[PDB]
Amino acid sequence: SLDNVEMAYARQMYMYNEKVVSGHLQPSLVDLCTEAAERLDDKNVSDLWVMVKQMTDVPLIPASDTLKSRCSGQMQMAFVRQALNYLEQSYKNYTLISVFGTYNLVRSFLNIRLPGLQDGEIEGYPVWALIYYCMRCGDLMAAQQVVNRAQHQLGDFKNCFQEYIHNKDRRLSPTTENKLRLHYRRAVRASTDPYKRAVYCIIGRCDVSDNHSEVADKTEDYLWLKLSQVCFEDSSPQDRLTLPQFQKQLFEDYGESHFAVNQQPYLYFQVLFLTAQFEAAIAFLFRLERTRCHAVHVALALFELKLLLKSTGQSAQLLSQEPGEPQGVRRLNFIRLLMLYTRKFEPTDPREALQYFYFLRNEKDNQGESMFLRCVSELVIESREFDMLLGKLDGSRKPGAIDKFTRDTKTIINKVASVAENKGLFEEAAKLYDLAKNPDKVLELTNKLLSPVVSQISAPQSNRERLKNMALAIAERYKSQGVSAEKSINSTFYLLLDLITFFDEYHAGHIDLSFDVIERLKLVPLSQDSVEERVAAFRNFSDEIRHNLSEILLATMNILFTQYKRLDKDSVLRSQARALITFAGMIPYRMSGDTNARLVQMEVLMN
Amino acid sequence: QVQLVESGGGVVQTGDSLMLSCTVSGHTIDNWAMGWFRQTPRKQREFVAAIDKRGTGAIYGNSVKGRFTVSRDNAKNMVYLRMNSLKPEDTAVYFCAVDQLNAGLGDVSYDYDYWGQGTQVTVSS
Amino acid sequence: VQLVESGGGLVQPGGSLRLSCVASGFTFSRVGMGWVRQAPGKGLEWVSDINASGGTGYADSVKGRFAISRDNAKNTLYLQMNRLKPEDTAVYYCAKMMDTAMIEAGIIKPAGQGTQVTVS
Repeated sequence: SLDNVEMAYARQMYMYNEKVVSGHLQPSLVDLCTEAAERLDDKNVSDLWVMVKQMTDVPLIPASDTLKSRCSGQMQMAFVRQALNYLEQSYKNYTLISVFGTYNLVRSFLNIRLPGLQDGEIEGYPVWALIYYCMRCGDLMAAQQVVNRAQHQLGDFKNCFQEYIHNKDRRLSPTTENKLRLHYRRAVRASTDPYKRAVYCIIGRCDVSDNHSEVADKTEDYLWLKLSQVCFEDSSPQDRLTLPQFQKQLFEDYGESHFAVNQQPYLYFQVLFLTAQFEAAIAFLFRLERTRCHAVHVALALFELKLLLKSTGQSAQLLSQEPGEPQGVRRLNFIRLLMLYTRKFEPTDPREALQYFYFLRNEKDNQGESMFLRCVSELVIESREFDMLLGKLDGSRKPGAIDKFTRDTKTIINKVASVAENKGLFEEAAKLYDLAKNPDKVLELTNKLLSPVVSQISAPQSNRERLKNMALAIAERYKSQGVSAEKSINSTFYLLLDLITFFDEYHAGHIDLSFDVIERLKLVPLSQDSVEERVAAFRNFSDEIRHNLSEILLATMNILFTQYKRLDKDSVLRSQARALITFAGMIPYRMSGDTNARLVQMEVLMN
Repeated sequence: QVQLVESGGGVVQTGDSLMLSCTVSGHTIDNWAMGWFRQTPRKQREFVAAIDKRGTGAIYGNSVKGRFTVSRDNAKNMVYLRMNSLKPEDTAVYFCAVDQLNAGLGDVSYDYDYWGQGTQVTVSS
Repeated sequence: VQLVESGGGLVQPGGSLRLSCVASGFTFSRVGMGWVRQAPGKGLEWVSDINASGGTGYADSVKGRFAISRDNAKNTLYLQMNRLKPEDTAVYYCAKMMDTAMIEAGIIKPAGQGTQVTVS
């Protein structure tokens, strides 16, 4: 069933739906989920959601199409900016706490880290390490303080870092970056002070093959390095590190088989997510048993902010790639995702399952219908529809789950009833149609399943009692509430019920009772000058009347013959009999050979 | 329909080593991943092992870490689970299912679509 | 279905018995049944009828010598034969009152296994 975390997320989904269906302007998913890390005690989920929130606060699609946005350059600039800022504030908190101001914070961390070195020290601390680590926190004004103090062994770095903090894309003049590269490989690369090389690297986008394992030991640090290093400008084509190349690099090294095997999923996920690719992150994180719900709800959050490149066609993969994108990212088969998440607790606690189901509403299907409907129509039938799912009629509809977030339920009811109808679960669909206030459909459906049993004898362990009570309750509700159905179907229904009672009395053994019943039906000959109209009466009789006329006529003939043998009146009786013969003598409708055989046999025998 | 045969079970004794096999019936397993689960009366289903589509690396369950081995032979279209140092609880029917989702190495039952029928095993201590 | 009738045998002039029949295969609470007989030397002749809840019916020669009894609680029917006459000598049938017609005039044959009802 559910876990406390699962039911917690669930309740929150309830709340978001009660928001969107009420017409309130509310905080979107990401906000609720963010706060839903301190309602229950945790440590990591909080961090994941922090990352998600910070990474989704972007200018949302400065275009008209999601693909355009998620492949435009400026969009990726926004992504990398948000990402960098998150990493940097993260590391800032990490040090600021683990050390137990900023300018001396980094200083103390250096002192509690490490006690050839280029360009000496200031205040007794090596300048290059100071510069690097104080940039690492995303604070340049401290680096500005340093380069104001430390200014006597540089002066190219001075204006370098100046025009670094002058363009908001952190890009220098082209020739500036080029002379930085030229000085780097010519006097800087071959040095024994790595830190200086790392600083010149990030500040000048140099040597995109270096990883600096010594100073950026941590995977998070590695992300910092490469993202601080990536470039969208085209300066040389040999140190141009393209963000798509980095996404491919990470997808290579991290994930696609390495995710589940390394038993540190949260961190891997933050990696795969900070790199401007959401789909392939959730798709992995969704697989591990520990972090199913967190992945699924990150996906829902993303979808609600319309930040998702979902699968347009229908396939059998969760994460898919359609060989048309420039690079894009693997598309996420959103529908299959919701399905393969709900199916765990769908057939046990469907109340909450229906809640997730709602989100697929505007996502069409193969047939041309909302997938949401073709989803409910399975849950509600294979989990034995209750009133809590739809409701119970009397003359008044009981509110159900589907009511609480959708108006005009009659739509959903008609749909699911038709679906269960095609499925061959007919009786249940009759009940549903009745819960929908649609008389013609209820009655036409009951017609079929009523037709064949109307002459089957009492037969203990049958359906007759059940369907009889069903149709009787139908009659009560409809004739009492003044509900009237289509004439040619209402008529056939009431004829079928009167015939039910007639045959009950017949089987029971009341001759004259059933006889006046069959008289007052005008289905069979009563006078030799009316049989010509009897022949005209049908050609409007549906298959129902056909599928029993045989036994109707047979039973009637039985009544007549019993009266005759048990009996002047026999003239009238046998005249009615030969009229019946003439009737059967010209029926195009259903019969059997033995039907007319017994008919004419009893006829000539009573003669 | 692409069915499966999940065979190699039987009754064995404690501390022995059992080789459970599975053979695909009607497809080429080079895109899919493979998974060996077990059905006990303890639960309805649990996880044992799952191997990716490259035949290189696999995830082992919550308790069985460091006692089993799994492999897939694309050239033989077979799935192999060889065990060591069994436990009384392992009297169970082991299933071998297929992963198409084309991502990761799932460890939850529902993620897989097709199945064989199972191979029953019974350890007698 | 099945209609077994028993409780017969040669009985003395003016004897008495209670013919039993077991109703199984149809709800014997909403089906009217009946008793017929065919003799070794004579044809089929209706003797008894009764509805689910309605009244009864008997031939002119069998009134006061037989008696209906539909033990519906047990889905069993009986016919209490008394002070008999040497013309009921026949095999009996606990049949359905509504099929009595098709059986009576040699049209169709009974579905009951019968019982030996012979009187001196």
